[PDB]
Amino acid sequence: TPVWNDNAHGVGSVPMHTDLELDFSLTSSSKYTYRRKLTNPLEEAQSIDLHIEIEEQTIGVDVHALGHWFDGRLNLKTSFEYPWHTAKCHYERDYQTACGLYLDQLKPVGSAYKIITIRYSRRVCVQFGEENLCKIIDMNDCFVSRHVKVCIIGTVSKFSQGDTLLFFGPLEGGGLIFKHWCTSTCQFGDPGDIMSPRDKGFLCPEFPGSFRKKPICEYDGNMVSGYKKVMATIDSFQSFNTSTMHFTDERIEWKDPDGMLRDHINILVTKDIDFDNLGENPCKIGLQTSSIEGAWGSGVGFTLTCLVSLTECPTFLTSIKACDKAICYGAESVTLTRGQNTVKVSGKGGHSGSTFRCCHGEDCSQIGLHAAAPHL
Amino acid sequence: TPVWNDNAHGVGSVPMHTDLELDFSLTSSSKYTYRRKLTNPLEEAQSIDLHIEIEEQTIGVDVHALGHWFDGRLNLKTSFEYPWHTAKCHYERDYQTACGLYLDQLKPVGSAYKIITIRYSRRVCVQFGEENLCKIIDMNDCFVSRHVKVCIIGTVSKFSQGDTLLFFGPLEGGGLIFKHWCTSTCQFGDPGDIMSPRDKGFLCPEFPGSFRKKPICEYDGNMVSGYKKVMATIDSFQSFNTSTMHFTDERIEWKDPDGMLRDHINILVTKDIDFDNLGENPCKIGLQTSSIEGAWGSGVGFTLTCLVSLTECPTFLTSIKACDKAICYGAESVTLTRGQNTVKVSGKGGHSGSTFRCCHGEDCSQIGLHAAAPHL
Amino acid sequence: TPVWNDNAHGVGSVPMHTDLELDFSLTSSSKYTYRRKLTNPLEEAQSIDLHIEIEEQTIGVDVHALGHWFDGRLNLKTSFEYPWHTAKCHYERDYQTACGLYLDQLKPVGSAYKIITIRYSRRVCVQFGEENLCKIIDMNDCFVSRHVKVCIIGTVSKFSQGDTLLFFGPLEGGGLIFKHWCTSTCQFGDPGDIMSPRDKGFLCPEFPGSFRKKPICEYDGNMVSGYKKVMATIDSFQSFNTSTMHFTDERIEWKDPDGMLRDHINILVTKDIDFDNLGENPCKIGLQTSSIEGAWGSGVGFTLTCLVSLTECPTFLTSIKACDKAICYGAESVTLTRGQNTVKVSGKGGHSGSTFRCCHGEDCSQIGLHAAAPHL
Ligand SMILES: *[C@@H]1O[C@H](CO[C@H]2O[C@@H](C)[C@@H](O)[C@@H](O)[C@@H]2O)[C@@H](O[C@@H]2O[C@H](CO)[C@@H](O)[C@H](O)[C@H]2NC(C)=O)[C@H](O)[C@H]1NC(C)=O
Ligand SMILES: *[C@@H]1O[C@H](CO[C@H]2O[C@@H](C)[C@@H](O)[C@@H](O)[C@@H]2O)[C@@H](O[C@@H]2O[C@H](CO)[C@@H](O)[C@H](O)[C@H]2NC(C)=O)[C@H](O)[C@H]1NC(C)=O
Ligand SMILES: *[C@@H]1O[C@H](CO[C@H]2O[C@@H](C)[C@@H](O)[C@@H](O)[C@@H]2O)[C@@H](O[C@@H]2O[C@H](CO)[C@@H](O)[C@H](O)[C@H]2NC(C)=O)[C@H](O)[C@H]1NC(C)=O
Ligand SMILES: [K+]
Ligand SMILES: [K+]
Ligand SMILES: [K+]
Ligand code: NA
Repeated sequence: TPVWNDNAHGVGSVPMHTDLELDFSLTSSSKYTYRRKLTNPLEEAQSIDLHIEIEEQTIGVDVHALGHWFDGRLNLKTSFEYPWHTAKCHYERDYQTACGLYLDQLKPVGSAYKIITIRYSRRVCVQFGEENLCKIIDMNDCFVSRHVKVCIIGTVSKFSQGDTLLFFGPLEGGGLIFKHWCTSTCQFGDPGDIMSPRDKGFLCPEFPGSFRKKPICEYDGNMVSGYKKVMATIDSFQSFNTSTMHFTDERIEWKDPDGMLRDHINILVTKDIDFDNLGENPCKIGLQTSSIEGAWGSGVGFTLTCLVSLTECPTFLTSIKACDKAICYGAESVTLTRGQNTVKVSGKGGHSGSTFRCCHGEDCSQIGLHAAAPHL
Repeated sequence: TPVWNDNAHGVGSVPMHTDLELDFSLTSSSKYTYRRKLTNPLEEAQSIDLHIEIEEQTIGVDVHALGHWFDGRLNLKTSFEYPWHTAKCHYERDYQTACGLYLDQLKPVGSAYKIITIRYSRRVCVQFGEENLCKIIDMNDCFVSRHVKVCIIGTVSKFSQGDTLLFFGPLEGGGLIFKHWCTSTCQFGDPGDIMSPRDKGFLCPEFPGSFRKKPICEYDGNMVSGYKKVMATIDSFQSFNTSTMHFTDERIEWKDPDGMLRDHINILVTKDIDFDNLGENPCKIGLQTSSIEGAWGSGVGFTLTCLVSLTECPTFLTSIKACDKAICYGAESVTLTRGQNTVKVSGKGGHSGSTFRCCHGEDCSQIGLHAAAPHL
Repeated sequence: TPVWNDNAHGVGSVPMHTDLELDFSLTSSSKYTYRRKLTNPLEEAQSIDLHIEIEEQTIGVDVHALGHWFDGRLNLKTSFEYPWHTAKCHYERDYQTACGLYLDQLKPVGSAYKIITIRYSRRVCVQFGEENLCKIIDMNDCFVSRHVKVCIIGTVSKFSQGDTLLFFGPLEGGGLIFKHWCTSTCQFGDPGDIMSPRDKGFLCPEFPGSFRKKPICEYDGNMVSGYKKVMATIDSFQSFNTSTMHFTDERIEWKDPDGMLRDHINILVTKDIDFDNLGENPCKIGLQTSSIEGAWGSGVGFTLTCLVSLTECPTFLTSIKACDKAICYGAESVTLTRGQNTVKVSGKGGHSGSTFRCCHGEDCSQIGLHAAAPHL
């Protein structure tokens, strides 16, 4: 007969038995503080200190680092080993008189990152009497305690999965969003045309045009680099700004200082009688990894297989997560049955050093597994 | 003086005269159950069974089926009727010595679908005493009854109108999202380059390169198929997973098992005094279709013209919908006047067998009209 | 010790001391009216007229006007000054016999606009007794008064920054959304291929193909205009409809009549004891501009530097905005310190005549500054 479920983050309340509601739209890039002494209706000399601190909205973006975009010049040469053979990016036609194209005057202009996942959050700290609790609350999730609920509801449409972020300088400060960075076909002149994915090695663009032998060679395709073409119409692209940036491997976090954006905050307080925590349950979970497949740094992602032991309940509807170092990369909602369970969790993100663990709530397995590299 | 309006789905309440509030963030891919006996404040022996069941979030996507994407090999031949003339996809230059390109070793690799409309919903069932009511509630809509309101608020940014969904296998399980599938220009090498829209008939890609007569012909454009180019950088594309998929003509429904996504649920209950239903009204509507124009399976859509009779009110602000088989494809907000009204409803989606009806609430006209086919 | 903050738009309430809550999902394209006489619990003969009017959702889009898209025919000519030299858009090869391509039969087919910023709002008017106040409330913001709070929460995903809107006719009524309008590379056949940014002057597309001398010239690249290619697959593109359109320089406002879209409205009323306004503060701000850099009509945007004087508080967490004529284009959240402050505000949008002012709340500096033109 029981059907325990902890996927509901929130409370049941009797509106007569609640003491304070705060409900407001908050600038995303602003913190908020509330301090009050809760006092009994003139009846008694017993007061409770309430102290709420909501931190500025943070964005966390799981990315694949694409390396550096380059500017360069396309050079045409006529011969009759090509004189230009040491150039990494080249194109040739033999007449049997050799025509060649090669890229030179290469210069890195920026660092590019492919967006895999976008998540917004606020750190929320609540002191109620001698209780003090801080939690990072995802947008569209809730902080739940015995006497205080804090829910954050919002929407942002600035970034999308698949977008490519370009940072030109030591770009704290800001960057550009590209919605059409070249992937499966890179032609000279495209955004993303000339890349170096790591220290060495260029991924060269295609040169779709034709040679002509005139004996002076000509090439009739585009001769302008993607960097120059983008700069020539730079106002066509969307900038964004950043503050207190934190790059880690395959992840970027920052606070967006765009003060036109807002989210909704609801705070409900009950002074005497505790809230009914809708996720309360007696079920106990043990976790370990079994296997993994797929890749980090990949829009396709990975799948972590977990062995999950349920005791103290016949069944338990919950979520098993793939996490490492308190960042979670995936979750699977599942009705567990008493005893052993096998649960597959699909995730995306992470880096070569990530060990993806099976987690429930704030509890994780003792070890995690490494996923494979992308773009092999 | 009256200005009746049923476009508000919700209730007016006196917060002193409400008995229970449930407010929580729910994993999108999870159901939720609440069961309680509502009992009078120790005053009386009269209790009310409350039973709420909220089903997992479902996505419904109106699509245009694009048929199958193919892999193939581009073959070059020299002649001096072309030997390769039976190939459906070809390109030739005459020297007067004929150079030809043709596609062969064709193989379907997946089924593609263009997104026209995305909508999320949850089925919500409420029993209050001997009252039992179930309704499919769209995200950002509300379940309204005399004693219980259930509102769902949320946002998802995974899919967008215009995206193309590719299913490789018998793909329940999952697929890929393409944001740049070729439409007005398909060149060999693009995602979507080689399509068969129906059983027979290829839509061939362009071959933008040039022939050279060397006498051996050469072609200096791209020789790698779109499938191979995409597979070579597959980690650049976004996967999604599915569960309990339901394909119908020009529509796909499933439950997304991504447990990182959440939505917000608010449940308000009044035990004694009924809620004020904000859409309550005495107005009565009769409906029939008059005409239609435009297309099913189309991002441009159709327009259904309805003849709508209003009685028992001088005016009535409401919505007239275009629906068939309990799926709605469009709605027009309108202030009707007593007597006959002509209302145009813009819609998108549906298939060749759809008969789009004029509807108000859960009431529809006796017949609907067929829209025209797209891509003629 | 004080930490004043007006970035919270909302109220603190005691749920026992609140008299009425309205909570509902409203058709976006519908207005809503509520009228009630608030009367004391049978105790007294003193009533309060409440009158709330919520107007239909409006979209406001800051854009860059791109001018007109054209259809045309690509003509091939052989010579042996080119006979076709007066054509603005042309391409030639000399054999030393001259081959030329030129565009002719040009006709404007529509007006194009690049989306820079999208914002939705509703005008909300509240009369409570002899108090009457109207305000334009942004989606995800709140109307706050002593006795009434109105919050709007919603999400829409129809338009995105970077999209290009095309209006074919005198297009009130509607238009098309393009997600891939050509920017840094325009080739003949692309959406956006042939543009005239202003009265005169074409921005000509590239012709990526090759000439051949056969002596009759041939050109082996695409010969079909972007307009014809898009029309041939028009159902692949997304239409939208409009009502009561208002074009101004670099801005379009309208009401979207799509009645499938909804947003959430919450109205809270307290009859006796005032709400605690969470943004209440004694701080006083003076403002003037100092300098500006960057551009109007640009996805990259501008930065307005403001000199902001704070008195009556040691510190004040607030937002400084860049606005003109009651439209705001940017905001910066900032903790001001007593005395003079320098605050940089990043913004986007506006036009050549805009004078961007430093603003706080509904108060603005006496003059604003002009930003520079885009696309120089
Ligand atoms: C969720 O989706 C993953 C992803 O794999 C799928 O990706 C789609 C884009 C499409 O290409 C489809 O053909 C492909 O299977 C599924 O994982 C995959 O499962 C297959 C079959 O067991 C394995 O051969 C793959 O190695 C495996 N890949 C990864 C990265 O795990 C997964 O089955 C599916 N369901 C769940 C519950 O995660
Ligand atoms: C809502 O928009 C439709 C769509 O038609 C418009 O589509 C735009 C993309 C653009 O191309 C514009 O030029 C075009 O009119 C409107 O319906 C169309 O109306 C015209 C004029 O009466 C008819 O000739 C078309 O056949 C008709 N098409 C369809 C599919 O109905 C419609 O008028 C507009 N308004 C409403 C209230 O629906
Ligand atoms: C917010 O971003 C703007 C935009 O400028 C940046 O745009 C990025 C897309 C990228 O190209 C980056 O290299 C570039 O700086 C910043 O304004 C710029 O600041 C620099 C340095 O002072 C000036 O040289 C520019 O003229 C200036 N441009 C504009 C339009 O103002 C700005 O510093 C940054 N921070 C804030 C708080 O606005
Ligand atoms: K080539
Ligand atoms: K060609
Ligand atoms: K060319
Ligand atoms: Na060529």
